[PDB]
Amino acid sequence: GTSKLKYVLQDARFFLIKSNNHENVSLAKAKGVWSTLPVNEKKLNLAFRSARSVILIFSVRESGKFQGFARLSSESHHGGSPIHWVLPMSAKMLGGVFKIDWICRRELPFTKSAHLTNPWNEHKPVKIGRDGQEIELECGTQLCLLFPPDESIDLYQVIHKM
Repeated sequence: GTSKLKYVLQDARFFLIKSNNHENVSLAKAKGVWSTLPVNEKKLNLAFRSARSVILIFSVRESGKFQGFARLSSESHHGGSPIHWVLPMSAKMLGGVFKIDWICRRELPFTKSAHLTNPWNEHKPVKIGRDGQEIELECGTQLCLLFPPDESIDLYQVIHKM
């Protein structure tokens, strides 16, 4: 192992990302991209400049689980290859596209994070939060450390982007 993972998470910022469907998380895992509404896009761009790592922790609404977590590798940018998201809307509602590097593509059930509370959301269980809710450093670090190890990922290349 967990040492390189701990290094990547050192002094990181963490954000809860809530997807309405599994399809969008599958696209994000395959293409290494995410897009959000402008309110969250602005917050994520500010955070990307502010911190050594910005971590998105993903949860599909109604799934009872997190589906993994990823590190922003860029600010949002427009005009790339269009992404066929399943919109709740139009592609014009979204902000830009963020490039992300997955750190863990394995699931974590909410039942396993019941002992973690988020001070930035009234110390409610970390699973509770609107899309874009920031997770305080200690809570977010412990949450990421709860996920099963993803032995398919090598954090060597992610470390070099820091």
